[PDB]
Amino acid sequence: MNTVPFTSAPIEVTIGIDQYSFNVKENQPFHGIKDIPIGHVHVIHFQHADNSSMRYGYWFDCRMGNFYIQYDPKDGLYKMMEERDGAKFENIVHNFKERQMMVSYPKIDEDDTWYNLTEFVQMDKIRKIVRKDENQFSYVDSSMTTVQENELSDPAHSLNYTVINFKSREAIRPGHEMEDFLDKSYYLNTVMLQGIFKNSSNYFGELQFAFLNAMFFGNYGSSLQWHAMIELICSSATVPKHMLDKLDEILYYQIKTLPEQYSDILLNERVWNICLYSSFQKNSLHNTEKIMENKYPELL
Amino acid sequence: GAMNSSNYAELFNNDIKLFVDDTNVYRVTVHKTFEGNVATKAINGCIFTLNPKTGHLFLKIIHTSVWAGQKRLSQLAKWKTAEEVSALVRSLPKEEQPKQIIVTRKAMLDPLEVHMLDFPNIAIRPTELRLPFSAAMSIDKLSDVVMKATEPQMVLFNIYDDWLDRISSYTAFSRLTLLLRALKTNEESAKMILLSDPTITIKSYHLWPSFTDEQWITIESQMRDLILTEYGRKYNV
Ligand SMILES: c1ccc(OCCNCc2ccco2)nc1
Repeated sequence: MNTVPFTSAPIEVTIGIDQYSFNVKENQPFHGIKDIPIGHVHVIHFQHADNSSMRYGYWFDCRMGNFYIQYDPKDGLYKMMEERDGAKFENIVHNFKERQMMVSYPKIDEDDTWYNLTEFVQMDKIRKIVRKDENQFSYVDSSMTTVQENELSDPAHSLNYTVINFKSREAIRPGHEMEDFLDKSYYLNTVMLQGIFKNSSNYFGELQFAFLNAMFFGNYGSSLQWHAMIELICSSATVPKHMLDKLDEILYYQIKTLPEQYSDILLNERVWNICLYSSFQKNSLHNTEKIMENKYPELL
Repeated sequence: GAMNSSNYAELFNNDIKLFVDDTNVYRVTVHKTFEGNVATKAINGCIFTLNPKTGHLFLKIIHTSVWAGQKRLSQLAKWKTAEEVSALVRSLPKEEQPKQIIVTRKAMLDPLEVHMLDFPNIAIRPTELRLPFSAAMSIDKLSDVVMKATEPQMVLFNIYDDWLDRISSYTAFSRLTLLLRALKTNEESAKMILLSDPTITIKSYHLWPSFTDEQWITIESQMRDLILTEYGRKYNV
């Protein structure tokens, strides 16, 4: 069980850790988050009380280093940093724990939600979507645009998701126009899975990361990517059976976790109705179709 | 973007453009079977691909053999159309290729755009105009070459005959769309109007009769009357 200490909390902020959140008051004696489960990536995220503009946060994995948060009054945000002195870090955390100045990661024993949302998400793949190679952790915020968004403006601050475009020469082979457009199996299995992602685990990892950035930061390009990666599978007549079964589980837990009051902006009516009711895979997502119908029947 | 009344003179500028109409590609007769069920029998069709500035019509005849053994023919017809427009553009010299293709039905957008992804500088556009190009098969010589075809064939026509020697392409297109709207609203009457007078003939190398300028004004007036009427007889007005 690892720890992310805070130097201090000088501005009033709502802090998120994975699917949990709590409020910290201005100059409240708060020194971080303890009992963080090892074995998963995590995200620690922030919404200032005075400017709800820009949710921002950091993806990290406690196995990769000792990380802490410190507010920067010049740039005006809580920054993640790596502490390279292991003994200094252990000593800081032990003092803050002794004084009970840390919130406990509040995981219920029965609860597999975070595992289920991050099953295929790996830090190494996050760091290739979010390029900042001098840090072991990755910053994301509400405003960051994707590489494909920039093709349609600072490249250093982009989300390098895999570009998917159904009306493109990568997605369509010469002479297979109608075939490849109406059945995207070629594009899914040969171009993306065999060629780009190498396996379905990496594809699912990017799909899950895109969803989580959409949900936690309201990142619009991430929402676009999530829906495109779903539509590409649903629009393929030929999909490995294990992929369909796993997709149904992935989406079930994403829909379960989505805040009810964000469904209007985070769910694309066209994609979901097409996937659940018109697509090749309309009969292959039983768990997802049942939670969607019981939770968001209005969308459909 | 979409083509409508606000940008109608764009059709007659010097940027090469083609209209594509697919309404006569997949044509059927519906009939009863011996067991009392219903079946379709396909008949020859055509793609209507027209340069509105020059009058050049690229009429690709769609022979019924292209449907043999195929499923979902109404959907295939749009993709077949797109693939036929795609070969036509590819055969044209670069300086003759269009800068825009305007489809008369929005369901042709995605098939044509997927077929021309390797031609990114050609704009594929819908239109809000209700153009009467379906009535092309009411032009006797066009219908004749389609129905006689025994194999796929491209036939080239100028749908304006020699009119551009005396009128502008705006006026020629307006005349064409009036003639076709008439033929579409009441084919018998429209055809009576066009041939009532035996002294006016259709040249062997033309589609329409050899009217003088004054006779065209008469004819055009008669077609307007036909259309306004039928619209009465239709709506009781
Ligand atoms: C008939 C004759 C030639 C031909 O060339 C292939 C061009 N098709 C466009 C495209 C999609 C993806 C790549 O290129 N297609 C049909």
